Amino acid sequence: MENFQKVEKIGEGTYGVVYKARNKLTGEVVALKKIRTAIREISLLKELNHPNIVKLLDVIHTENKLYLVFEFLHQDLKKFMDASALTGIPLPLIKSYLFQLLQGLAFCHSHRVLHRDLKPQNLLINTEGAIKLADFGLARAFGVTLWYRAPEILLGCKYYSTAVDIWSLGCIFAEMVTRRALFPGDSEIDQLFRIFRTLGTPDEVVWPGVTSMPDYKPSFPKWARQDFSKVVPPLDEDGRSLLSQMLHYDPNKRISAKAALAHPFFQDVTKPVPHLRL
Ligand SMILES: CCn1cnc2c(Nc3cccc(Cl)c3)nc(N[C@@H]3CCCC[C@@H]3N)nc21
Repeated sequence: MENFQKVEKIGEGTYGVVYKARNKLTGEVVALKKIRTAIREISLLKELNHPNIVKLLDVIHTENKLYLVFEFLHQDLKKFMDASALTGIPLPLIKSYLFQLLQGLAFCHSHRVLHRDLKPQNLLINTEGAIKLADFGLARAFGVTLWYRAPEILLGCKYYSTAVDIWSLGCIFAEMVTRRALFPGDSEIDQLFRIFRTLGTPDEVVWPGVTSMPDYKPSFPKWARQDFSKVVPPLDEDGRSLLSQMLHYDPNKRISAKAALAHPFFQDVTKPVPHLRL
């Protein structure tokens, strides 16, 4: 830690406190995360290299405490969404952000790395219009907002697939468009029933095997499904189609990141500049 200076606290991440730090030998400004089997597997994440993934620079194990050194970005998507809530993020920028996030997820999924806990606070942005995913692979290597959790997680499935990340990103997409969280649960059951009240209570027809899930209860409220045009207005039918595919209940059938990239919603994608106030 004497290898850094002006070490300054940004705030709480998922696994510990994130600091902004300046490296001694290089003058590099980095993000240093102090975390409250895992060493080798986190170390392997130093090999991931993609424009839409926050680079993991170094892993430091000292005094039985783990420090992860990452590339530094200046803002998260939560802050940007809050700053933009008056006016809304323009559609072309939502589109660009979604496209980029999908490309990051396509890459990680193709290397068998899941996120498992995507949320606007782990999506980081810069002045050039890039958005990047922070924390891939940490949940598996290591072994609180529920708002983005997939229904198979809430129903107690033990085996996690890449579909959980698509669900979370769909929730984020909806939130960028409406300005409000899609399923802001206050408890695990409230999270599940908010999903249920919007998308309808799942059944064997739309989700084979759901009623044998660990936490499934045959006494679960039987709500009808609502229309997407009620859920994410005034999003156009391309965007509503893609979101419907990202929020399919059956994880085997939820759209993949690769397939989502091909959706007609992205035919006119561009890369706008955000106006960031730093
Ligand atoms: C470890 C990867 N990593 C790289 N750059 C960051 C980073 N930059 C940042 C700097 C100023 C304001 C904001 Cl909003 C974010 N912030 C976080 N995490 C924060 C945890 C506290 C709340 C804000 C952020 N979510 N991690 C970063």
